[PDB]
Amino acid sequence: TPQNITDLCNEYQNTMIYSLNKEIATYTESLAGKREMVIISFSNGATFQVEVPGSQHLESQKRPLERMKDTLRAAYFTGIKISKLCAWTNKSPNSIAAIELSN
Amino acid sequence: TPQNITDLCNEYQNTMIYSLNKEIATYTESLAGKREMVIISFSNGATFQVEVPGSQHLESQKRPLERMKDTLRAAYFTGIKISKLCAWTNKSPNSIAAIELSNL
Amino acid sequence: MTPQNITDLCNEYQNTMIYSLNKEIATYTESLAGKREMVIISFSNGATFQVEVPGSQHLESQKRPLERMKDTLRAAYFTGIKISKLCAWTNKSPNSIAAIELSNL
Amino acid sequence: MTPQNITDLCNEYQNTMIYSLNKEIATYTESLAGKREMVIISFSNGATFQVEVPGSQHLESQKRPLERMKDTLRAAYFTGIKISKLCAWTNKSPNSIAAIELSNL
Amino acid sequence: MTPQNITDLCNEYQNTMIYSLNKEIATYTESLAGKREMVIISFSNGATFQVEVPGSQHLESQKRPLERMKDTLRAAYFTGIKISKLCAWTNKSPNSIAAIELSNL
Amino acid sequence: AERTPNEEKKVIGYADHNGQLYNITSIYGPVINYTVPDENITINTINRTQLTINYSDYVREAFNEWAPSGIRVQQVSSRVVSFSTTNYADNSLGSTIFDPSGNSRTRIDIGSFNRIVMNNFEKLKSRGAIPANMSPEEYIKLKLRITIKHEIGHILGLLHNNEGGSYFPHGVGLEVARCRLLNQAPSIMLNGSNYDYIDRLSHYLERPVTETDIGPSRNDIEGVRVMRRGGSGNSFTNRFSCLGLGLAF
Ligand SMILES: [Zn+2]
Repeated sequence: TPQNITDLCNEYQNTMIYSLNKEIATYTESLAGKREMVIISFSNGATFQVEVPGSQHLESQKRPLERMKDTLRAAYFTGIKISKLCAWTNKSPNSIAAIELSN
Repeated sequence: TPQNITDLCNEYQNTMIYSLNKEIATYTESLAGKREMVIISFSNGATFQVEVPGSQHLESQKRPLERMKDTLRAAYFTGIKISKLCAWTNKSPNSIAAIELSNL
Repeated sequence: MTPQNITDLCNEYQNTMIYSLNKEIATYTESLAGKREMVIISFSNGATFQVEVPGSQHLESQKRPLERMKDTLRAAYFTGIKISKLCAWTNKSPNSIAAIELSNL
Repeated sequence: MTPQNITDLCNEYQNTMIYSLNKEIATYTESLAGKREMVIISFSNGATFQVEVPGSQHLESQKRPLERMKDTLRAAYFTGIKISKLCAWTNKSPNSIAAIELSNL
Repeated sequence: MTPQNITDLCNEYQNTMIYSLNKEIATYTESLAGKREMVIISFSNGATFQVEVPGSQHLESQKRPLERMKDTLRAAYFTGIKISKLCAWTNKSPNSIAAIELSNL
Repeated sequence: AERTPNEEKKVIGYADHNGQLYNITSIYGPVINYTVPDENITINTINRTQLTINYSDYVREAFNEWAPSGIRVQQVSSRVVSFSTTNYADNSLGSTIFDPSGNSRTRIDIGSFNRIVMNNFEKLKSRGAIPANMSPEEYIKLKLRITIKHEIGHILGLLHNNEGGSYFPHGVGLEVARCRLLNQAPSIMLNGSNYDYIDRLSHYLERPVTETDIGPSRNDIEGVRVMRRGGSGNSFTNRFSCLGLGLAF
């Protein structure tokens, strides 16, 4: 079992750790058909998505997708710094797999 | 896949972008039968809805409709500014498809 | 025609009325007791309202909105924000909430 | 017949009583352990209450209200809001919460 | 015998221990990645805890409590509140959370 | 305690002409150096009362009231913060000029006190906002500490509760450190034209008010923490001081 975001991220192919220590600059949310997704960007232009739920997702990922969207919205509203993101890099925008918040 | 709300809104017919940079002035929420919806307006009178769930919605849109209503309520309570809305114009009030919050 | 505001909405229903408060909720009561799973709110002028126990008077499409309304009232109570208007059924006691408007005037 | 307040509500049930507290929650305990999926709260004077583990004593209509009450108690703990009254079943140990009143008075 | 506090509760289970912390969470990690749908928290001294991936080791009655605990830890992290005690399984690495106690002044 | 209305917990900070909050750390330095002239203050009214007390001990004590904000000070014998007394007798007990250059000045009118300090003595007595026990002497000390603590708020970059969006000589008031979820006493930066702090404080305490009760509220303290780091008035970290609590909903 991983102990941290780096260990977790290393268990997956086509993922990378982004070390940010930045607040979310832009939060975008869509309910439009086939584009039910969240996009965030940071001040340096770096952009990430939480993917539209689909066949690439296990049933066990459906609630976590929703939890992540909740966490990102809260992070945006409170202006807290995001420490690290683990993201799939073979998606555009890069697709969030995990997040780390740190003091 | 779109990178921003303008890209997203351009993927759909019958939509328009409103750049508001204003907090929500009025938030209305109804549980009344057949009118289970949310309506928001801004200080200049611009008005938008999140639609009553119906046959025009995919099953994949049911949870997103609820999330958008959550997001609008949260924005209202906190007074954070709404940067842009993408809305369908063939509904009255205009119907929200996507929202952008920006703090720069 | 889709209504544009709470007054339009309230005018579509029999036995509803608009109540103007422009006040924060003074008292919030929440019950999980069997057959009384409801929320009651009151204002400093004594005006009292309920969100009804879910039942046969409710469409399936109202089940989640009932829970949403209870969430909204709790959040309003905790934050102390003013409630502008309630649309409520007058043939229930306490008057039963159909819609709420929050406004920063 | 519909209650107008927590006292009216509490009077409809056997083995319940109203506790007037006007105190913030001092301790919040939450468990996910099997067969002990519950919340326990206590006040500075040692008064302790539970939200019961869901079980056969609960109607299906009480399942979401149990979760709502636990949400409300957590929010109350975090915000330090004063709890005005609890309606509790006294035939449980700890006494079991049936309803809560929060009041600005 | 319903427990009255986190120590009584934790004593009902094998392979659990109480950690008395009185510290705020230093790091919060949340993952939606397949087969690793979990939350990890750590404290400044390096002590690390998880809420486990839901699985066959969990009762149906534990499924919603797992989500509630993840909500509670996220709230604790964002608010920077001190966590008083954790009840955790010691035969897991990171140690797996069974219960939490929050306590104030 | 009763529930303080949101409007009385609202804290407004001084922003410049481009929406950026003044940084009192940058303005005053890490330590706030201030001057206080030697005299004991000689206020007295006729109803005749008599009282004298050192200006230096009250600026001393008032500053310590605000110490939870993380500010640190040091009295410096005569761009430095200036305390003083005046004799305008002009229906205004205290007054402060906030100067971004660092030469902020606080004045305590002595003539105004002698005239209007007891104008609300027994409408406060009878409403029970102050104990019937207290003498005309200590109701004047109470008013003085409140006045000084309030003016310190201004030194530290705060404006009045109801001045969000209002324009001032060096910019505009912008709400800082909002927190509606945590109950607390009314702000000591209530606009005195619209509120009586003692009456509002008593209303909150549900009993008569003494001097161990007065002081900066929780939000007042968080407001100064914002003013100590400055930055954008639209920053969420600056606008909110307990929004994390929203996660518990
Ligand atoms: Zn002033």
